[PDB]
Amino acid sequence: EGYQYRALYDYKKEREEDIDLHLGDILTVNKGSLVALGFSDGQEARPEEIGWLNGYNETTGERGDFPGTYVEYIGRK
Repeated sequence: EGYQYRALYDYKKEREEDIDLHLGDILTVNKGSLVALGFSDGQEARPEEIGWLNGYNETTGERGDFPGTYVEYIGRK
């Protein structure tokens, strides 16, 4: 069970490793990604506290990095 987020705003990628977010897009992030960043204390539910995340854009079908301040925690699956 990875964590799911939803875009609040459009983000245009910068680095080669980023991805584009469009308003409404749904993304999943693997739990291991957050663990290996030292994120116990439940930051997963407050992504703006994380800075950058890495996951899969369920909507566009791409993978890469994206700002935590652009998304909204919607649960898990």
